[PDB]
Amino acid sequence: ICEDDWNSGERFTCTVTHTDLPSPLKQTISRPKGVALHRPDVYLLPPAREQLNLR
Amino acid sequence: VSEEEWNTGETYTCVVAHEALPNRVTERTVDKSTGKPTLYNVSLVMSDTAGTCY
Ligand SMILES: *[C@@H]1O[C@H](CO)[C@@H](O)[C@H](O)[C@H]1NC(C)=O
Ligand SMILES: *[C@@H]1O[C@H](CO)[C@@H](O)[C@H](O)[C@H]1NC(C)=O
Repeated sequence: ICEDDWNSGERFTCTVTHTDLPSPLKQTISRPKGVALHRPDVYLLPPAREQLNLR
Repeated sequence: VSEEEWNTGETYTCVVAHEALPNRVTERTVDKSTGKPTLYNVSLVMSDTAGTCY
């Protein structure tokens, strides 16, 4: 399925019908909209000169 | 002293003796290594390696 469709929160559930438990069980998978979206600020710090000096 | 003897690296000391001395005797020495130098190739290296000497 599309990434964006899942991001919309389709809440897929794999319906399972079993003899011991007549009632089908639902297990939703979706993205909670409450969580914010802040872009990472990725920083790449080179090796400390104290590492290179030790060589 | 001989000219060629001084040319090689043989050091001398002119130990003098004076009353007004702590040890009562003063020793001072020289050699060609102590003479006037000509060349000075100071390397004066500059390195980020700071803590360790050399
Ligand atoms: C000093 O001069 C000599 C030539 O007389 C040279 O071979 C040497 O590299 C010089 N020292 C330096 C550049 O540190
Ligand atoms: C300085 O000059 C001499 C040449 O008499 C040379 O052998 C020596 O390597 C030089 N110093 C350095 C740090 O290279």
